[PDB]
Amino acid sequence: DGDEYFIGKYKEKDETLFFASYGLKRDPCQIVLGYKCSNNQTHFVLNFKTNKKSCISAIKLTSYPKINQNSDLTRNLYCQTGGIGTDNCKLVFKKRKRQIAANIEIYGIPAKKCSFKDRYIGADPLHVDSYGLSYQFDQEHGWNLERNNIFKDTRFSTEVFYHKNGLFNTQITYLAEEDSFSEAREITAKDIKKKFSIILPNEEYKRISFLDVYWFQETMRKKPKYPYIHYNGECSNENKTCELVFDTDELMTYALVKVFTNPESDGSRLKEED
Amino acid sequence: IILMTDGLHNMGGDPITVIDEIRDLLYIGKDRKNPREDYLDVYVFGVGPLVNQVNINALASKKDNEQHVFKVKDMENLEDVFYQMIDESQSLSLC
Amino acid sequence: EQRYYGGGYGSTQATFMVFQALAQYQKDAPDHQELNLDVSLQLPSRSSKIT
Ligand SMILES: *[C@@H]1O[C@H](CO)[C@@H](O[C@@H]2O[C@H](CO)[C@@H](O[C@@H]3O[C@H](CO)[C@@H](O)[C@H](O)[C@@H]3O)[C@H](O)[C@H]2NC(C)=O)[C@H](O)[C@H]1NC(C)=O
Ligand SMILES: *[C@@H]1O[C@H](CO[C@@H]2O[C@H](CO)[C@@H](O[C@@H]3O[C@H](CO)[C@@H](O)[C@H](O)[C@@H]3O)[C@H](O)[C@H]2NC(C)=O)[C@@H](O)[C@H](O)[C@H]1NC(C)=O
Repeated sequence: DGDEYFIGKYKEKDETLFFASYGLKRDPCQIVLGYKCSNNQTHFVLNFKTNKKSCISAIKLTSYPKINQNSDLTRNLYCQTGGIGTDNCKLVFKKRKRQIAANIEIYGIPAKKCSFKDRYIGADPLHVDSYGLSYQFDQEHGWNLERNNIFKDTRFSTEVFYHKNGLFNTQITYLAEEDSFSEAREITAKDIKKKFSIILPNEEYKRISFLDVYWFQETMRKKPKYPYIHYNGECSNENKTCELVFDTDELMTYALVKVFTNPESDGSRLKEED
Repeated sequence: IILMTDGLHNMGGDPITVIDEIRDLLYIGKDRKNPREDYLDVYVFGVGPLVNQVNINALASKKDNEQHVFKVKDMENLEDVFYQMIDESQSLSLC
Repeated sequence: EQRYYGGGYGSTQATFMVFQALAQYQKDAPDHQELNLDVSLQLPSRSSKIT
């Protein structure tokens, strides 16, 4: 069947930037249509770049033969430079002594309507997140829970970091069952800098209760350096517009945010832990 | 397998067939989807000027970007190789 | 088979609508029908799928 590694979400109504089969034991590759390689025992790098007015939407690599190893233990594919939403990325994939062949297809969508709000949301986001996994709750306090079937890492206390299908995910802080989803916001590449902030309504029925962040970021190594995302100030009832700043060690490529509102919320959410 | 033959003028047949048997026991020379070629490695070292290089090459293994067949001028180089290998892991202090 | 190009009493709105429909038809319809094949093959002697 093959080992399929995914970056981004596949769309059935789009076109592919290119598609090529690569012999991973070749030294070096064949420069197909003008793209360079770097092949080693432990690494395979494709310095792909396109000459079309479009932005990368997804990447899928199929490795042969199929080897029974879970793909959620570590990360295999990542665009070292650029990534999803750009026109080119330096795609790095780490090989094994058994994998000897690869089949790389890359998809791009027109740069005009270069948005991903139509594929990462789904039909009902109330019970299912972007990962496609259902929400699980606990009866101790009627709130959410934690998932332990994917790749996660922590740096400080009460820090959540998830990585799946090239998606980096975080939740601040926790979500209640009775809350009703309002809407979402997206950030394009042209609106992304080293540091940037957001402004959200926090009045009447738009009282902020829970937020989640999904993004695509670059890596300078197999182990990434997570951005330092921290809330500034207090999202209290007095200040009508709540704000949040982002500090990044590595430049981001895409950003998606979902808004959860509950008028009965007190503006603070933290377990009885120390 | 490491072999230090100085001669190898055959007497009693050729050792190719038994290498074939060895790799057939381990399921190496039967399929290409799972070659499993890296589970057997044969290294043969040549000593002296009376060596037959084609026989040694046909007796040893062959994998790309790697050298499994060697040859030295004298027996001294045989322990020079391994003393160098020992000294490789030594700290850079010694001259 | 009709070959009508306007002319008559109040034969203007229909001509405009049919001409704009024909313009949309020309703009949208390609010279052919959709054709995007993804043909793969597999060999009992080769591990990779040649696509
Ligand atoms: C096997 O080959 C791969 C490439 O296919 C090697 O990965 C590359 O290794 C070099 C040197 O370690 C990395 O260069 C780095 O560049 C940054 C840029 O500022 C520099 O600051 C560092 O000091 C370093 O020189 C390069 O990024 C890296 N590429 C990837 C995609 O990871 C790998 O090292 C090779 N392994 C060997 C030879 O054992
Ligand atoms: C809603 O706003 C809250 C207050 O804004 C922050 O704090 C002060 C006012 O309390 C803002 O003005 C400052 O006032 C100081 C006097 O107390 C001056 O000395 C100072 O120069 C400045 O003018 C200040 O700009 C503003 N930001 C910061 C970083 O202090 C804030 O506390 C809430 O968190 C905010 N609600 C949110 C962000 O959801």
